[PDB]
Amino acid sequence: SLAPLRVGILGFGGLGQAAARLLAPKQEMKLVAVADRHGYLYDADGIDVDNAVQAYTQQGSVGKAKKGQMSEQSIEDLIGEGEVDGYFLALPNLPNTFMADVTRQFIASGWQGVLVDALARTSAVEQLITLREDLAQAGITYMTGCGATPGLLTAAAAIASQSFQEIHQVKITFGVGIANWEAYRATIREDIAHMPGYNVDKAQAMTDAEVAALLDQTNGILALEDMEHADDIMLELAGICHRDQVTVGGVVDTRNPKKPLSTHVKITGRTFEGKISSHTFTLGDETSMAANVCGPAFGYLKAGYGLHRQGLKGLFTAADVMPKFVR
Amino acid sequence: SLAPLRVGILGFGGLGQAAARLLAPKQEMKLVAVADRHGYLYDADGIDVDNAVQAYTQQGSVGKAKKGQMSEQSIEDLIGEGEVDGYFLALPNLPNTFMADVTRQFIASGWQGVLVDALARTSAVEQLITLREDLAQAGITYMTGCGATPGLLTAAAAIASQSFQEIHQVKITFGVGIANWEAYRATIREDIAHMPGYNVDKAQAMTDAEVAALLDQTNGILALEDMEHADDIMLELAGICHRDQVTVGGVVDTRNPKKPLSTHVKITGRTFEGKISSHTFTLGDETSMAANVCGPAFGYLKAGYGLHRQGLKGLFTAADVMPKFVR
Ligand SMILES: NC(=O)c1ccc[n+]([C@@H]2O[C@H](COP(=O)([O-])OP(=O)(O)OC[C@H]3O[C@@H](n4cnc5c(N)ncnc54)[C@H](O)[C@@H]3O)[C@@H](O)[C@H]2O)c1
Ligand SMILES: NC(=O)c1ccc[n+]([C@@H]2O[C@H](COP(=O)([O-])OP(=O)(O)OC[C@H]3O[C@@H](n4cnc5c(N)ncnc54)[C@H](O)[C@@H]3O)[C@@H](O)[C@H]2O)c1
Ligand SMILES: C[C@@H](N)[C@H](CCCCCC(=O)O)CC(=O)O
Ligand SMILES: C[C@@H](N)[C@H](CCCCCC(=O)O)CC(=O)O
Repeated sequence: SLAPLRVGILGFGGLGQAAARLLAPKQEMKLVAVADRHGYLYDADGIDVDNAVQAYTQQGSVGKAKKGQMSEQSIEDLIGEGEVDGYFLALPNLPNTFMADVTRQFIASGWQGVLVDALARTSAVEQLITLREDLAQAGITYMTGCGATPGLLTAAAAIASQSFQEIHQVKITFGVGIANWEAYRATIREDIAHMPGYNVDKAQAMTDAEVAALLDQTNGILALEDMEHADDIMLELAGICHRDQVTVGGVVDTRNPKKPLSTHVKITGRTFEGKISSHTFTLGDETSMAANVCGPAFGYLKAGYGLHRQGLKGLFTAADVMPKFVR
Repeated sequence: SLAPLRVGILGFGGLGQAAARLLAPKQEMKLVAVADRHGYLYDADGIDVDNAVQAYTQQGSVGKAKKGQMSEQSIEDLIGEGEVDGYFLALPNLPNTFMADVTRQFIASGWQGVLVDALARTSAVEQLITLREDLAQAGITYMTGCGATPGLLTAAAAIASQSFQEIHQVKITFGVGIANWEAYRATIREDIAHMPGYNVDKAQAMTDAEVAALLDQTNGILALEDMEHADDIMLELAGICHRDQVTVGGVVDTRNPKKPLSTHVKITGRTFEGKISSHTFTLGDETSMAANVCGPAFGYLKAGYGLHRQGLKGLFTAADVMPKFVR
């Protein structure tokens, strides 16, 4: 509260906006920086969040806000100008290489500090693994898969694993309730890509009408099984189990602000007594996706600052570190 | 497996013996050292666990084993002789000052490395807090409350808290099934002290007959509510909630190797959207107390080594650190 972390959000959609509302009441963390595709907003006194959302929703960028600046290289521009201790990357991974590219920008920028993502795909995370040395060398502490899943649920699994001699499966079943699907376009596009008939490239090309059409077949309900989720590699990287033992599935109701099922992770293992058993970590039906994603993200930004401060640089997952409650 | 942690166990009761069985199949960790009240056993090739248990059970000390040495200052002696990277303190906290005293021994010993306890009482932990600077200065990384509760459940709570703006309660309800109460004498004596009619001093003085008599009133079933559990201060120390928001209760069936209820922690908070909700982390009914205690203990020894290695010394709780799966 005397020396507060100055933090930025890149991307101002469902997650970016929700991140900004979540940081509003904090005293240890101050939102100084937001960027979207076409513009950015910096204010070392703290972002008027209501104004940044008004600007974004009605004029299509935060660059159109009281303090905003338009730019077709918003993040590139914001990096040089902004005195910022850590950024949350609330961005799409469209294409599957985009997060890595922005991270490359940050590496080349010379900039030092903490980065956090809520990256979902094993493949997207592997691209970030590509950069783990570069990351260390540029003096960046990078916290990857630090949302809900990956993130909170992965970390719960890493903690639960401690009871066992060998891990057998980590099963994630998530439920999401959103009032309409446009609230989290990329989240829902990235979901449709996981589906049987589809991929990343197809999902990207699809029109808002084609998405509503698909959704309409099932009354707004995406059932997703064995999705390509980075929970798998993070748990492997922590040496808890092989990625093949990690399985991620769920149900998105896109016409319903209420969760269609209780999000839970089941951790199955054999104890040193040769008994086989399962721990269950279940989320409260009234913890929203945004809460379950952005809450851990900033806890991981803080833990990441902890690590940065004792000169720890490189790539950490939600599985590797205890996030620190942000006040 | 090339460079394995050499670890010791102080105390060879229910937990100490179970610790030794748990470390048997590990390749990253080698049991080199065990101490009980009257003797100790060192063997830098690894303890024959079956022999140490035979010696203890039938001749009353591990000092009576193939390699053993009798001593009425077993731990004092074992410290000087033993090349050991980390110790698990499987000891009673009778009297409520005993853990602190042994820790003082370790401080005065000059010895460097990692210590772990499964300490249960807020008061016992406060005594260890007394020593946090001494601990740092002697070059010891000390992991306190790193069993089941405190420990695993506390850590699960710290992770679950991340979804929330404010924490309202952490409620722990534990179930324990043991075939007879003498398996974990001090555990059960420490329990009876928490009870309404009793205290530490009374519990200590009580005879094995007086304990069986008490237990016999309720057919071997201790119901315990609002116990003085260090979960409370650890969560406060991690700045997640005030100790008064943390509440620990449970049921020990002392005539039943099956859990009388499913151990769980409920974490209640308000999200940034002003919604109030609860996460639940439940343990599998076939994870034993020993598994749920010793598994996290050694995960925390390893994490503690991690911290020691980057020159981090002092007092950490299960709430402050991600334990590392031991292989
Ligand atoms: N880990 C988890 O638990 C978790 C959960 C949900 C979503 N996610 C992921 O989080 C990401 C964000 O999803 P969302 O629903 O907030 O997305 P969204 O489509 O609602 O918003 C994307 C935002 O990115 C902005 N942006 C900023 N700079 C950009 C640039 N240079 N190019 C393109 N867009 C730019 C856009 O303007 C837009 O505001 C997705 O990839 C999603 O899969 C992770
Ligand atoms: N954190 C948790 O989840 C958790 C759970 C269960 C028990 N515990 C705690 O763990 C502790 C161990 O309980 P237990 O059931 O293994 O105890 P126990 O009574 O079965 O064994 C105690 C052992 O301490 C040994 N010991 C070694 N050196 C000693 C010395 N100098 N003085 C006295 N005894 C000495 C005794 O010889 C004996 O082997 C208790 O304090 C208990 O409350 C914690
Ligand atoms: C966007 C959804 N399809 C997933 C939701 C994970 C968060 C939900 C957990 C909860 O709040 O219960 C996350 C993802 O897919 O990356
Ligand atoms: C000994 C008992 N009275 C408690 C049991 C905590 C571990 C049980 C959790 C479980 O395995 O379900 C621990 C304690 O009291 O310190």
